[PDB]
Amino acid sequence: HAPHYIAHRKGWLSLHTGNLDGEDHAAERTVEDVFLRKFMWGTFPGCLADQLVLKRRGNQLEICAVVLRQLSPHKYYFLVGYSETLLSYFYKCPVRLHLQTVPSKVVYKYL
Amino acid sequence: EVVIPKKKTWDKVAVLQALASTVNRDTTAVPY
Amino acid sequence: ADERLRINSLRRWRLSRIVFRHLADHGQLSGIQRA
Amino acid sequence: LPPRTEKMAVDQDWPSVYPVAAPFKPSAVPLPVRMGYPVKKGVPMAKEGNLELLKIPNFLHLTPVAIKKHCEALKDFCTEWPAALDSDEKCEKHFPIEIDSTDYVSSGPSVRNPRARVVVLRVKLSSLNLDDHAKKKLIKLVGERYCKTTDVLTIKTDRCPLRRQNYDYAVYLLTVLYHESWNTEEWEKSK
Amino acid sequence: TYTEDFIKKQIEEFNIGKRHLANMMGEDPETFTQEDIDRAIAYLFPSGLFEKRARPVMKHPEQIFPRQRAIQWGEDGRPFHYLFYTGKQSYYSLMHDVYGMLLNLEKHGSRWLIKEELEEMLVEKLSDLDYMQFIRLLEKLLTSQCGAAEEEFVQRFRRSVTLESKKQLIEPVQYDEQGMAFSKSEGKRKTAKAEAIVYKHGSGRIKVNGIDYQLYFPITQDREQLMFPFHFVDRLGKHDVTCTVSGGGRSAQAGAIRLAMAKALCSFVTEDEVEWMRQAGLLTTDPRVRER
Amino acid sequence: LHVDVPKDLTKPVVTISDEPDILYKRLSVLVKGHDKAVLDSYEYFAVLAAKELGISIKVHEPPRKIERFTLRVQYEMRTLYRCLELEHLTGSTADVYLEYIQRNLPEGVAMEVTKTQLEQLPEHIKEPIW
Amino acid sequence: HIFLEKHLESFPKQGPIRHFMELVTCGLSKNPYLSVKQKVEHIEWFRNYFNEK
RNA sequence: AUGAGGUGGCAAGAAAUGGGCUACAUUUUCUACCCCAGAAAAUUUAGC
Ligand SMILES: [Mg+2]
Repeated sequence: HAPHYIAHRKGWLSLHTGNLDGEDHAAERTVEDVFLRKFMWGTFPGCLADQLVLKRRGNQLEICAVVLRQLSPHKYYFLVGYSETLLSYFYKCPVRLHLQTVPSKVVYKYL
Repeated sequence: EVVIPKKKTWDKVAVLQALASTVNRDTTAVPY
Repeated sequence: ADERLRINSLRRWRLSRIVFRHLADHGQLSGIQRA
Repeated sequence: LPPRTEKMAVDQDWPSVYPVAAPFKPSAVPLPVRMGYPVKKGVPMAKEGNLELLKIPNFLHLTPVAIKKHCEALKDFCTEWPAALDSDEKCEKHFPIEIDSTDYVSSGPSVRNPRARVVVLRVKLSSLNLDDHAKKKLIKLVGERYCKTTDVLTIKTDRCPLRRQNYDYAVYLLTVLYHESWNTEEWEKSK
Repeated sequence: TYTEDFIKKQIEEFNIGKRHLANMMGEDPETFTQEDIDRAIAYLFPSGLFEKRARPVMKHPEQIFPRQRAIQWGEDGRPFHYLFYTGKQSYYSLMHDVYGMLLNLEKHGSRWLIKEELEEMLVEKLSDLDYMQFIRLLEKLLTSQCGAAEEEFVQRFRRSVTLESKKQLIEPVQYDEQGMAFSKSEGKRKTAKAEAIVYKHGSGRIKVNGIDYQLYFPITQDREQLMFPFHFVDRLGKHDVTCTVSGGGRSAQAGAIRLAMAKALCSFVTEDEVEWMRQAGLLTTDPRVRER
Repeated sequence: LHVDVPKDLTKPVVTISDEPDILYKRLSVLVKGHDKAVLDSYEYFAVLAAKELGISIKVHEPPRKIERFTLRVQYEMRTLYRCLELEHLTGSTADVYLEYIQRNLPEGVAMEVTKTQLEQLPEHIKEPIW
Repeated sequence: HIFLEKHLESFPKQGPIRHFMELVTCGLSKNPYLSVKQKVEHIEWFRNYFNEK
């Protein structure tokens, strides 16, 4: 999908209240998302089948990522623990991970 | 006559504990 | 700083435009759609 | 290994599966929900691996059954509105002063919102023990804070950092305003 | 490609999921319906996507999964249709039936279906010339004294159309406390917004924001704009109007008032007069606004 | 659980203090979100919960706003609103209801709750100073 | 936070510093972002600055 | 000495062309009102 379907067919990956009228810290949330996407893609190399989904409820930061089934499950658990703890101590908030493994990348069409 | 009722105070986690006490364990799932 | 303010008395996303576009165009900036 | 929805009975207790807000798990949701614009001679994408269904802020953890069970257990925490106050008409009678205060729910690491310190006190001047001179003096002291149509005086306090301090300041302002309206200075003689 | 077993499994899964959703939402599974499915899936999975297709949907499997697996012969290999070897058995069978009907007859608002609709109904691709030929045969059948059966056969091939005069909304007539009948309406012109009330009986008094019109509108052009609706239908001095306008300038306000008052006056005139007012351009909102 | 059930449950402690509680005339809850369906589901949830908690609630929809800006590439923000006005609820009922509906506040939905407390005149204002 | 004129006692009581500092403390009393301690330290800095001058 | 100082000087002139800023009025200007009053005095360049 092209960008002009962001509110028609595509959704939003990151979800937070910052950008709303009156709400503040949209830039801070943007920087948080940028660092967080970089770190997830650097900590699970070749595992992420699809982009993340960064949801926020108060302090909570739910990283709903979609990964593959190529790497061993013990390494998934080790990395999940590591990344949660490091991100919680980096953002000073209760970060959490919700991996969804898929047998392979879910193709939609071909371009 | 306006009878103002008395404040009910509950510890910081009462509502969460009540909500949890509403919900039973899931039999068909592995532990959380 | 404060000293400078005192003597004076005595007298949206913080990203580059393109980096905004990539995040905005990929749906990575919440609520920012294209008209 | 096979998804656990095959083991879920058709009369199982749903709230136990999703006690709280949780992401979409196609291996846990026993529904054949499909989401997506189909391709030519195609179908909306299945749930397994569907990013779009995972991007929705789902309400699976809040179902009518779950909501009723939760509200049945939360009834213990509630008091009762004094039955004497049947409507507004007695409500501005017995309790004239109305203090409006705002709270904000955002999402982020910091709870501080600078707009929560504002406090708005509203009182109808007819409820204040004022004579003609005192009412005149009060009205033309306050100026635009008093609305002639509604007989309501509105003091908005936001000077202090906290909200308790602004509430105290509003009460103090009203106090001094009453006392200085009920006082006749020397210049008051030459109306 | 989807096998029949796949669709069967999807049907069973859909039934189980329907019962699961009914259990989730607290309704009885037996009476749980597809509209209930749509409402429940919308609630549980909220979606603001404009494309209704893009929004999450739970449907009966066959409604999505298409099928065009028409087998034309059996195990022995004998085709089912006697016109099979033409390659266009459906089209030529239809032509044969039409020719037979024409032979029988000789012994004794709407449009023609488009080419693609005939394709869809026949489930066969056809060129343009053969569609012309079929339409010529249909017209020939129409010309002859076609009977009720032949009229129905033709009506199978003629679609419908609509008009744009019944879509004109005539507001209802209300009654005030005094028992006077009236009708209310709204109009818009640029940033000006007008809300008008037209009384059935009156003396030609128009009150704009509580002010007489000749005082509210010094410029003769605006007074002519206000005059146009009643003069067109010859009801000057027969109605009282009370209108409230806000925003815009003098001319935008006059145009908005004219539109609102015409839309209110539509209630007290004949349908012919409503159509004439529409054709005069009186009941149409002007979409011309300042551009960026 | 079909046989294996908890025998007894430790209910949370709710002590009836001796102080008088705050009284609220009105409690207006303005929720702002980027999606209308999310706000509709939240409206359903909040209204239902208010009904089983006995609180009188009315719902209306303040007009939406759009912020357009350009970098030409023209981007848009839509803010949709839902206003839940609760009436005639005490301090504790309001407190518990607000805790519940704020813990169940979905993604991208910010909340503005205005509480209209009821108070009596200070004793300094019942009579003038002599 | 509202009545900070008791920190102006050591300053001129009727000259133009009284004007300047009374208006300064009027400004400080309308500041919701500062605590009392910072306001007092700021008033003390003006105390110093005028005393060297 | 590409460091730190001091003593004097330096503060331009002329065109042809390119661009830019101001005032340019009687269908105008000043006052009251926001429109029924009183006093003044040739090439081009875009655009639908
Ligand atoms: Mg020089």
